[PDB]
Amino acid sequence: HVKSGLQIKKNAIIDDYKVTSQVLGLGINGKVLQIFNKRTQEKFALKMLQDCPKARREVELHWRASQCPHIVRIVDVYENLYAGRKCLLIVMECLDGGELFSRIQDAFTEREASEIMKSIGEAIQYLHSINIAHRDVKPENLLYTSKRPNAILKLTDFGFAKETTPYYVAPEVLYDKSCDMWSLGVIMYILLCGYPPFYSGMKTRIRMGQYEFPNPEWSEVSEEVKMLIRNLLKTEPTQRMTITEFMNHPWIMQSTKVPQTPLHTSRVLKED
Ligand SMILES: O=C1NCC2(CCNCC2)c2[nH]c(-c3ccnc(-c4ccc5c(c4)OCO5)n3)cc21
Repeated sequence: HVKSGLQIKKNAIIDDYKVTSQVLGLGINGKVLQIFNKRTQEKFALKMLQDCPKARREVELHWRASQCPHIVRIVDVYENLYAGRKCLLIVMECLDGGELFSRIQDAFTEREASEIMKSIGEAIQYLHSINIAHRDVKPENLLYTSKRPNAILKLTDFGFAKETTPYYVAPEVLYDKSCDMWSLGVIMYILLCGYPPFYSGMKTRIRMGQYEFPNPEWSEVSEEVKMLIRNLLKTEPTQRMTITEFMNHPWIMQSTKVPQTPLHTSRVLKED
């Protein structure tokens, strides 16, 4: 009930880790390069930011969200001089299980889709409960821990993350959060059929809310699931479902009762 604060080291990371050049990705702040712990031989990944009140916010918001099982753990944060300017080196747990849809791409059922959505939801539920929005919940930022079947799906990259701030008093007497709820709707839409609900012109279709549940990809999918997507992909954010309501929806709470109906998502993804 009282977790430690960010220790934030000052000594060189070259002392503790052997920094290689095997890049795991790029993105919103800087590339992620793999390192190795010199004591043991464990992997870990290194994200590299330059020190400036903004990247120093990311490390702070990530550290709070890190206590959640479905968010990448940051193992240590270093403050070093790279080249000749202040930098924040974030050391995170290794996630070599691939991206969410990279796994799916090689049966896959609605139940499996339901279970995945609960994991992503638990990360968002924790973020919102402590007043944090992710603002960039996309397929690329959702990575598995290992290749083993049973690995935990974790949310990553807090670069766009921002803080959102009697017994009878109302909540408004005390909307970046809704942004994430749209995202879950997109992720859930792609999880069920294998393609996104909007593509190309496209900018207009996203504003209008013009999408379909076409056959054959949605033929087997229930109206209960379609209506859940409708209430996540609303044009008006205040008309949109909240994370507490999402986690209390029967399709998410009882992932086990959801039938093992086969989806096209594996085959559809396979064709680029
Ligand atoms: O902050 C991050 N921003 C963006 C990405 C995810 C979207 N694609 C570009 C990199 C990212 N990925 C990671 C990350 C965190 C922990 N582990 C790994 C990782 C480790 C080994 C891997 C791997 C990913 O994929 C290949 O083998 N990546 C952090 C970030």
